[PDB]
Amino acid sequence: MNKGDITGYMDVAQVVLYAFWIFFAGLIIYLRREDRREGYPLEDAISGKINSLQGLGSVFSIARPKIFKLKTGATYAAPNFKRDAVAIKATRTAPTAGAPFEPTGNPMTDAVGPAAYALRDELPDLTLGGQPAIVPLRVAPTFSVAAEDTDPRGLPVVDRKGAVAGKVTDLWIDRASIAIRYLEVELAATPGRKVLLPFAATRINAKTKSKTVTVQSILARHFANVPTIAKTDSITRREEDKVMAYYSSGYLYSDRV
Amino acid sequence: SEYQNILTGVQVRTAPHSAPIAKGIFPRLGKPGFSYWLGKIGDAQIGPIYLGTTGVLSLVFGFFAIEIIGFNLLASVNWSPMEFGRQFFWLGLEPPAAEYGLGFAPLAEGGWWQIAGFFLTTSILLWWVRMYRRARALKMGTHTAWAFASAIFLFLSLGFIRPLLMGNFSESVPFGIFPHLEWTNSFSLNYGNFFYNPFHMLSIAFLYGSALLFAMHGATILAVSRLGGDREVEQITDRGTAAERAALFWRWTMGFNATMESIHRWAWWFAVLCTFTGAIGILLTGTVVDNWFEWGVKHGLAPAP
Amino acid sequence: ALLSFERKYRVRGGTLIGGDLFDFWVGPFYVGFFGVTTLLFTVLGTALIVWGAALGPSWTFWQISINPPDVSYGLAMAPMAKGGLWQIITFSAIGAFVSWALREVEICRKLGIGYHIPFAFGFAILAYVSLVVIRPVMMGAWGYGFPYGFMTHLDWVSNTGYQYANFHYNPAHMLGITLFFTTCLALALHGSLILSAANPGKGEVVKGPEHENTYFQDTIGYSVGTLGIHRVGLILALSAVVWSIICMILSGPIYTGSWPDWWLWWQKLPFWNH
Amino acid sequence: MWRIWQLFDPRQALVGLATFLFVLALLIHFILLSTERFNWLEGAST
Amino acid sequence: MWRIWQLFDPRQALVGLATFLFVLALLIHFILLSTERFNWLEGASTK
Amino acid sequence: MWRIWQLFDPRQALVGLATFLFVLALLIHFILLSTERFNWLEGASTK
Amino acid sequence: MWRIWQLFDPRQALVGLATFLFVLALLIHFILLSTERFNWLEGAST
Amino acid sequence: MWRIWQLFDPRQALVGLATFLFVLALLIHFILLSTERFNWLEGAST
Amino acid sequence: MWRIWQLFDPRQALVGLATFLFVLALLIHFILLSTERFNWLEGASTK
Amino acid sequence: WRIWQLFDPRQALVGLATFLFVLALLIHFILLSTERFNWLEGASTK
Amino acid sequence: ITEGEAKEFHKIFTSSILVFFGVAAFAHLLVWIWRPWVPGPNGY
Amino acid sequence: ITEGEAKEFHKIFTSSILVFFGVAAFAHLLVWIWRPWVPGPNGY
Amino acid sequence: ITEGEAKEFHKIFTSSILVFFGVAAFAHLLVWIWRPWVPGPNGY
Amino acid sequence: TEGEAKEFHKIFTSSILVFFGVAAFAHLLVWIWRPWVPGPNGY
Amino acid sequence: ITEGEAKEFHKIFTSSILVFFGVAAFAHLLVWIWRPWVPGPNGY
Ligand SMILES: CCCCCCCCCCCCCC(=O)OC[C@H](COP(=O)(O)OCC(O)COP(=O)(O)OC[C@@H](COC(=O)CCCCCCCCCCCCC)OC(=O)CCCCCCCCCCCCC)OC(=O)CCCCCCCCCCCCC
Ligand code: 07D
Ligand code: 07D
Ligand code: 07D
Ligand SMILES: CC[C@H]1c2cc3[nH]c4c(c3C)C(=O)[C@H](C(=O)OC)c4c3nc(cc4[nH]c(cc(n2)[C@@H]1C)c(C(C)=O)c4C)[C@@H](C)[C@@H]3CCC(=O)OC/C=C(\C)CCC[C@H](C)CCC[C@H](C)CCCC(C)C
Ligand SMILES: CC[C@H]1c2cc3[nH]c4c(c3C)C(=O)[C@H](C(=O)OC)c4c3nc(cc4[nH]c(cc(n2)[C@@H]1C)c(C(C)=O)c4C)[C@@H](C)[C@@H]3CCC(=O)OC/C=C(\C)CCC[C@H](C)CCC[C@H](C)CCCC(C)C
Ligand SMILES: COC1=C(OC)C(=O)C(C/C=C(\C)CC/C=C(\C)CC/C=C(\C)CC/C=C(\C)CC/C=C(\C)CC/C=C(\C)CC/C=C(\C)CC/C=C(\C)CC/C=C(\C)CCC=C(C)C)=C(C)C1=O
Ligand SMILES: COC1=C(OC)C(=O)C(C/C=C(\C)CC/C=C(\C)CC/C=C(\C)CC/C=C(\C)CC/C=C(\C)CC/C=C(\C)CC/C=C(\C)CC/C=C(\C)CC/C=C(\C)CCC=C(C)C)=C(C)C1=O
Ligand SMILES: CCCCCCCC/C=C/CCCCCCCC(=O)O[C@H](COC(=O)CCCCCCCCCCCCCCC)COP(=O)(O)OC[C@@H](O)CO
Ligand SMILES: COC(C)(C)C/C=C/C(C)=C/C=C/C(C)=C/C=C/C(C)=C/C=C\C=C(C)\C=C\C=C(C)\C=C\C=C(C)\C=C\CC(C)(C)OC
Ligand SMILES: [Cl-]
Ligand SMILES: [Fe+3]
Repeated sequence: MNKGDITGYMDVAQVVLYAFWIFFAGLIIYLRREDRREGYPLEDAISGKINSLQGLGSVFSIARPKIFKLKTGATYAAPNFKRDAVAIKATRTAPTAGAPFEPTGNPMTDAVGPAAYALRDELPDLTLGGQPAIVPLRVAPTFSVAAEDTDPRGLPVVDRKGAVAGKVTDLWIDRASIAIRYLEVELAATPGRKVLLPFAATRINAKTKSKTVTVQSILARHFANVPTIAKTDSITRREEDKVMAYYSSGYLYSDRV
Repeated sequence: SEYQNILTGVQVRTAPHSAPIAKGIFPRLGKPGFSYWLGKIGDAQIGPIYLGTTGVLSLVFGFFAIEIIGFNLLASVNWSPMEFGRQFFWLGLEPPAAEYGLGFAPLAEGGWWQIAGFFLTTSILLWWVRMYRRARALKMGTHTAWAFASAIFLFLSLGFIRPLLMGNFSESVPFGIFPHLEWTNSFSLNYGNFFYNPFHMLSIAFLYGSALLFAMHGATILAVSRLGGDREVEQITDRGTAAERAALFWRWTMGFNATMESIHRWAWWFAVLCTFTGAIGILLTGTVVDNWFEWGVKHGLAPAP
Repeated sequence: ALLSFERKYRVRGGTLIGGDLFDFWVGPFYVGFFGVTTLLFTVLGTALIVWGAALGPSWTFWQISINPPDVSYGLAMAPMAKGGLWQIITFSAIGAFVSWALREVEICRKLGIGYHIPFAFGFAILAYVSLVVIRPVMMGAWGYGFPYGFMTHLDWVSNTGYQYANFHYNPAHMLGITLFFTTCLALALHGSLILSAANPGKGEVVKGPEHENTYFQDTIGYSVGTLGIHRVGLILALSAVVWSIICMILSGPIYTGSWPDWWLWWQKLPFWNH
Repeated sequence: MWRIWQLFDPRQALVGLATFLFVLALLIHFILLSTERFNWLEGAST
Repeated sequence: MWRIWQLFDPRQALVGLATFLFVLALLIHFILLSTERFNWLEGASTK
Repeated sequence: MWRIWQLFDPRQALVGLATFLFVLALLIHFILLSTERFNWLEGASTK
Repeated sequence: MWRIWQLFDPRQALVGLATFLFVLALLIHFILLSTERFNWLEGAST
Repeated sequence: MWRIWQLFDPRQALVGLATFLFVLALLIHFILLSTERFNWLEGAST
Repeated sequence: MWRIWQLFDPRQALVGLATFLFVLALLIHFILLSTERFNWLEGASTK
Repeated sequence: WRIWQLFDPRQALVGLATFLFVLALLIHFILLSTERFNWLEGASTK
Repeated sequence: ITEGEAKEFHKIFTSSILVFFGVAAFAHLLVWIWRPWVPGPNGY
Repeated sequence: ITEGEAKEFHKIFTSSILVFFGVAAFAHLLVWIWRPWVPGPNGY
Repeated sequence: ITEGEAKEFHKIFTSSILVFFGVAAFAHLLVWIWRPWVPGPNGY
Repeated sequence: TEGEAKEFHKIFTSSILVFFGVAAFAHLLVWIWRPWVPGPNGY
Repeated sequence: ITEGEAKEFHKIFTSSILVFFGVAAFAHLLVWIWRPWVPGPNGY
């Protein structure tokens, strides 16, 4: 029956469906442009020169830089076209572009693989009030652990093999998100040395009365090499990245190093 | 086992606070509370809520609609509380029959449904203005209101816009638990199996894709949560190793990746397109395609019967 | 080619099996041993699907359909032309999906991230395995599996639902639906909030966690926060799948009647069974 | 028995009691409206 | 038995007990209203 | 066996035990109401 | 020829090979059970 | 065999047993109620 | 043979074994109840 | 003698026990599906 | 709660529960007189 | 919990179970007199 | 787990499994006497 | 260590030989009951 | 894996594959005698 027809065979529902397919293809192009605001252009794996297999859609592939305005009055561009140095403290196992790298030295201190981090700003994340967000409870007297929970302070810090790394001496809290981000651990060896421990790299074990912070990521010997921070009461985004990357590398490297 | 970051073991407390907005006619209502179990999943603060003129309007219109429905349901069991509970899921308020067109039917013959539907519609559209204006008050983008507009477009298509195209309310949706399910069943059968409606197929693909994306994205951010990945807007404005490793996991897995910002555009568009393509599939049904299986046979979805 | 930050992460190690032999990349893709076995099962199963299309009556993509054996075969292996093809494709698909999950584990190991993604994908695999293995085994015939075809799997859904009079009345199916709708709602809200904070509008500075929490406190009186929403969004999607699996293990293996008639227990409760 | 007001806050007590009594009263009037004998608005005969 | 008030707070006990006994009583009256014999408001005969 | 109270908190134990025994009792009365023979409110004949 | 076992690790090879040979053997026995002539358990006449 | 209580926590043993044994007992009573011969409440003839 | 308890934890071994054996026992009793010959609750004749 | 120099003896036991149980369970269920070898139904060799 | 405070509450509780049971027992008696709820062999 | 306190609770608990089981046994006896629940060979 | 602990566990385990198999063996014997589970050529 | 693995081999080689022995006896009994290779006429 | 270990392995492996193929070849011969698997023009 003639109701929907546009031609002998063509009809409105079919036309509306192809109009959707045209829209959806255009949307995928838009979405893929947004996906390319970090990391692009692509580079040759060996030389690091800007190269990749590209069609004529290359001309629409990467968007003009959008500018984010930060409440400090600084800005961030995306794409910024900044890229990592071509040289790293590792070498390929075979000369082909697809080959993996082997670390030249200690990968955890050389910051390669899961020990690698981004060169974030040497600035702390800020509260809406402009104060640094992540600070020890020593400096945030209005914060407290909820009365229902175990306070980590004074607990021993223990690795997966049962060696004591130290004791918890402070909590670093995020004033903006209202959460514990790090524990500040005084080391058992070189007593008086303090290191940050990412709180999500821990759990509290309380099956036995002398409850303890267990750390699966790294062994007790690795705590002495945890990256240091420049200030005693604030931490930059770069220092956060450096510390968190170090512990994330433990699952691959801690039985090597 | 390492910490999987599914529940917050130790959670902190502080004085409740919130971002400033300009003074209105109504302050933020309620004393902020805290609950321990919400603090395990997420933030503990059962904070104050903003009212405002648009909030008053939406709740008043919506309350009247809910009362008109609820009173009609209880009247349909002759006010018995026992039969109300016994029959609750089966109770419904029905639209008018087709002979009334789009004019006001008698109250008992779907006039109450028309009033309830109008008041519910108005309340929802006022809630859209609320979702919009709360973003502008916070100097935030209006993305949430425009996502909500797609859900509303399906709701309006079901309840009013297709009736307007059909010239009567008889195939509009009844207010009732099993009744609106029965409407969904009968609508598919009357128009020749909704599986053959390609816009229902699209709507399903985006419904499945939404659960796919949230499973992928939720698992991704938790996988990088020991690297600070849950701090997404900070990662958007200063790319950390968490955003780098999230990108590389997907690139190495499937050959391509998003950014920390653009994955939220993929999320936004998939959920929007579920209801948008849904609404189009409803508006084409009976207006230009009377039997979707027969349309499918014409366009090669099935062999000729 | 590589992303501007990729090279420093492309280190050796993290493989579950096979050692160094497979530990390399083909363009953007990581290989590994489970990459190879992914390709093995993928090519086999795909070519067998195309073979089934060549055997069947049409090349119209929508109409192509590889069907399980007749229920009369029970759980025996059928002849290739009589449903055995569907059986080989099914177990090749299992091999492919399991290989894909284990390959993701190797990528997680290399990047030092948690295993949440392959774990979450394991619920997709379990849902597929429930429909093509567990349910038909408990029902005693491979012929209860869904056919591999663009429209014919939707026909199987239709036939299977109406076998129980009206599938909307399955209580686990109602809960599965609720969680799927809630997942799409939560995804719409989550995508919108991050974009509204990152894109406040021209002449406005990027907003942070306090604004993000304040928007949902102002609108709906609660905020789950930036970590909680990813926990919730994951749990919602996985729970929707779990209840979908339950709704199908109920329908046929356990409960065989009309789902509308199941609800009559409610009307018979003694405090209102007048 | 007056010591119950040392045990419980009168403000909470009266709000709870007023809510309870209203909902109970409304329930009973709805029950009666559903009967044949006691629906005063329909007024069936005895 | 007075030592049970060393085990339990009287404030909590009374609120819990009041809630329990009301719900129990409401359940029993609704059960009786579902019977032919004991629905006093409808008053079927004892044939 | 008084050493049970050195294993288990009597307060928690009594709350759990009372909750269990109520739910069990309530189940058994509802089971009997479902039978012909033991539904005392309907009172079928022992033919 | 033994240099192959320095190029391919015997731990990896024998696990992969045993897994491969089992799956292949299992496939072939199930194919034979699919047939009339070679289903030894049902044992139809020739 | 008392060493088993150094191996397993007695408090978990009792809570585990009580849970297991109740669920098992309740299962068996419901199984018997599903039979003509042993459903004592219906009391069919032998 | 006792060196197996150096290789495997006594605690997990007994728990895993008891779990395995109970599931296997339930499986066999339910299989027998599916048969006519061995369903002792139904008790069909050996015709 | 030497295969344990190539493979972890714990992994050998855990894998082999799981493999042998699943294989045994499969074969018993295969036999139950036959007429000739289902011992619990005990069809005649007609 | 002190020992004496417990003993004092127990006094008021004991009278209250006995009054509650006393009213309930009278209500059950009146209902039994109206229609008893234990059926004979012939039913009701 | 100290031994004397555990023994004090056990004394009252022991008394309570005896009352509870005593009342329940009396209830079951009356129900058995009304309608017994173990059927004979012909059933009920 | 020490050598002595392992050997002591092995002693208790060996006795327990032997008892468990002994009870099960008697259970199978009683079931076999009632209804054997190996059919003859003509079936059961 | 190799001697520690060598005494594992002693336990292995003995434990498989009883396992295969019990299985071989089970297969022999099943064959005596009902053989599982059909003749030309079938079973 | 040292050169003496690789030569040790190659000897054991080469014997093992020949034993595996030898058993398989005898199994195939037994099956062929029982029921051959190449049909004639008129089938089986
Ligand atoms: C053997 C088994 C094979 C199973 C089937 C597999 C299908 C997919 C093919 C997978 C293999 C592709 C390999 C490849 O392209 O490598 C390029 C790379 C050299 O490249 P390069 O130098 O590094 O430069 C590349 C770069 O410039 C390209 O730009 P960019 O980096 O921004 O993006 C990367 C691409 C990569 O894409 C892929 O690899 C495939 C993506 C997945 C396609 C899946 C299609 C089917 C699903 C439905 C589609 C739906 C489309 C709409 O990223 C993309 O293109 C991503 C596009 C994403 C669009 C998402 C849309 C979602 C919508 C969902 C549906 C909603 C419905 C309502 O190669 C080399 O280095 C040399 C060595 C390898 C040569 C490869 C030769 C060809 C292999 C073909 C394999 C056999 C295929 C049958
Ligand atoms: C339209 C202007 C211009 C034009 C010359 C051009 C033409 C073609 N492109 Mg393209 N494209 C252009 C621009 C551009 N392009 C892409 C991408 C991709 C990827 C994945 C996206 C996909 O799902 O596409 C969806 C469709 C979209 C985006 C529209 C262009 C493609 C069409 C109409 C071809 C569709 C027909 C097929 C038989 C299927 C092709 C294969 C797959 C999708 C796997 C995929 C392989 C692809 C295929 C092709 C083909 C076969 C052609 C032919 C026939 O000429 N294009 C995106 C990407 O990530 O690239 C790595 C992306 O960013 C981007 C940009 C900006
Ligand atoms: C026999 C049944 C038959 C069968 C063939 C089949 C089967 C399946 N289908 Mg379908 N369906 C059938 C019929 C049919 N199907 C749909 C729709 C869909 C979409 C909904 C998207 C959405 O988000 O909805 C949900 C969103 C809505 C409805 C819009 C947002 C809601 C709003 C604004 C309301 C706000 C609420 C308040 C303020 C509260 C007020 C209070 C009170 C009133 C008391 C979704 C993708 C989808 C999924 C599947 C699957 C997975 C299957 C499987 C596996 O079989 N189906 C709707 C539509 O869009 O159709 C194009 C629609 O109308 C319609 C019909 C009539
Ligand atoms: C007449 C039909 C009748 C009607 C009344 C009705 C209606 C509705 N229902 Mg329904 N339904 C009916 C029958 C019926 N219903 C379901 C199911 C559902 C679920 C589906 C999602 C899910 O399960 O995802 C389970 C997810 C799986 C199975 C995951 C599969 C994917 C995997 C492993 C990965 C695959 C990957 C590749 C192959 C790679 C390819 C290559 C490249 C991309 C390069 C969901 C909750 C649901 C929704 C609704 C709605 C919204 C409606 C509306 C609006 O009316 N229904 C199915 C299920 O539970 O399955 C476990 C099931 O089988 C079944 C039946 C037979
Ligand atoms: C993109 C598609 C998905 C989507 C998106 C979506 N939904 C949304 C949004 C978005 C982006 C919102 O912004 C909005 C929201 O607020 O989310 C938190 C909303 C929303 N989605 C909703 C529901 C919903 N969404 C659904 C689905 C979907 N939503 C899709 C999957 C579904 C279903 C069936 O799948 C439902 C049911 C709501 C929770 C919410 C919109 C709320 C709204 O409009 O409320 C209007 C007001 C009322 C109903 C009245 C309430 C009255 C009270 C009882 C008053 C009591 C107090 C008062 C003071 C008394 C006064 C008495 C006097 C007058 C006498
Ligand atoms: C469990 C929660 C949700 C979920 C999660 C999820 N899915 C995932 C992941 C996660 C977390 C991944 O990491 C993984 C991924 O890589 O995502 C990009 C994946 C994935 N989810 C996918 C799809 C998908 N997920 C779905 C659903 C869901 N996925 C759930 C809603 C659906 C539905 C409902 O329809 C689909 C189609 C893929 C994009 C991807 C897995 C890719 C993969 O396994 O690749 C290797 C295999 C191949 C390339 C092809 C193998 C081909 C086979 C040999 C034959 C298959 C034939 C088939 C049986 C029949 C087809 C006919 C149809 C018409 C029925
Ligand atoms: C924090 O925010 C996050 C981001 O980041 C910042 C993200 O990005 C994402 C990710 C999300 C998005 C980017 C959004 C878009 C995604 C979706 C909408 C989801 C749906 C996805 C798709 C539609 C894409 C589907 C594509 C898939 C599954 C990939 C298909 C590809 C293959 C099967 C090939 C795999 C390759 C392998 C195994 C190895 C390499 C091989 C080849 C390149 C080709 C074949 C091989 C050869 C040519 C040679 C080698 C072959 C061998 C050795 C074998 C030979 C033998 C044979 C038999 C073949 C998320 C979640 C996120 O939260
Ligand atoms: C960057 O990070 C971000 C955050 O932080 C900064 C965030 O915070 C959020 C925001 C997200 C959340 C706060 C939580 C999201 C969680 C979910 C979607 C899953 C669970 C569901 C909800 C929390 C409900 C969502 C809806 C809400 C809160 C209502 C919004 C509307 C109003 C307040 C006004 C109108 C509606 C009202 C008054 C009530 C609506 C009804 C319900 C909520 C359901 C009530 C239940 C029933 C009717 C019963 C149904 C069931 C029945 C009958 C049978 C079973 C019985 C039961 C009792 C269930 C996001 C997205 C985010 O990106
Ligand atoms: C001219 C004379 C010859 C001399 C030159 C010869 C040599 C050069 C040839 C190169 C072409 C082949 C490589 C193709 C990949 C090259 C890279 C690529 O993506 O190209 C696009 C086509 O991709 C692709 O089709 C990739 C396709 C991959 C998947 C193919 C599957 C085929 C099999 C299943 C089919 C049925 C499925 C079922 C259908 C229902 C086209 O560009 P386009 O700008 O958009 O790129 C996006 C980018 O530019 C954005 O930055
Ligand atoms: C007071 O105490 C309480 C709250 C307990 C009272 C009781 C309340 C209860 C129990 C309420 C129960 C409500 C239920 C069970 C509701 C179920 C609702 C469902 C499932 C609804 C599902 C879908 C409905 C849809 C999509 C309907 C849409 C209708 C629309 C959009 C209609 C619009 C109509 C218009 C605009 C009419 C225009 C015509 C005019 C009025 C202009 O001229 C006639
Ligand atoms: Cl956890
Ligand atoms: Fe996010």
